[PDB]
Amino acid sequence: QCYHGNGQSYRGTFSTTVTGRTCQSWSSMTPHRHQRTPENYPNDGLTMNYCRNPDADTGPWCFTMDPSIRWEYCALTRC
Ligand SMILES: O=C(O)CCC1CCNCC1
Repeated sequence: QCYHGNGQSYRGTFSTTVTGRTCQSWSSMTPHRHQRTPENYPNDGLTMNYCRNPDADTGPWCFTMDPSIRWEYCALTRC
């Protein structure tokens, strides 16, 4: 599955990182405490634990459910 451009506007349901880790939900502070929440960023599609690029990175990403890995890019290709 692919994303367009830098993935900022990707709104798909992929939730797996490039190392096979599972994305943390954006609204959750567990395991990673963060500020990129749908409450703060209501228009970036920060739904469940779906891969997103709300901060002008270069591809969709997420905080990971591994407490030792803050975040990773998602295992998506560029369209
Ligand atoms: O630690 C955080 O809150 C975010 C770290 C990076 C998330 C991926 N894009 C660059 C910043």
